Formats: sequence, C-alpha cells, structure tokens
Amino acid sequence: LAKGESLPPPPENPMSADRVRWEHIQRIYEMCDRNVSETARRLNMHRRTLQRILAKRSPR
Repeated sequence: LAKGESLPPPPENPMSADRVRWEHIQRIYEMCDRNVSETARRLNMHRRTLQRILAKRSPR
C-alpha cells in the first residue's frame, strides 16, 4: 500500500546515506594515519561507531 516512504527504497543511489559516511571514514582514516578518534570526530560519531565500522570489515 502507498509508495514513497511507505515502501522501503533499496540503496539504488550511488551516494547512499551510510555509503557517504564510509567514504568519509576512509579519507580521514588515511590522513590521520589510522587515528580512529580523529576519524570518528570528523565523521561526527562516537569512537565506538568508527571502531565497529572498521571492525565489521576487518578481524580487528
């Protein structure tokens, strides 16, 4: 029933909401040389947030 927000849209767009975030995590993670604190702060998130994002894509 209905459309728009009544029927969940897939990640159809290249610039997904979280996709943009992960991209920002990388550009900072590179420049701060793996400083998770700078990354999370530059991503506007908690250190755990940045960590979990890294930790789900690595055995770390």
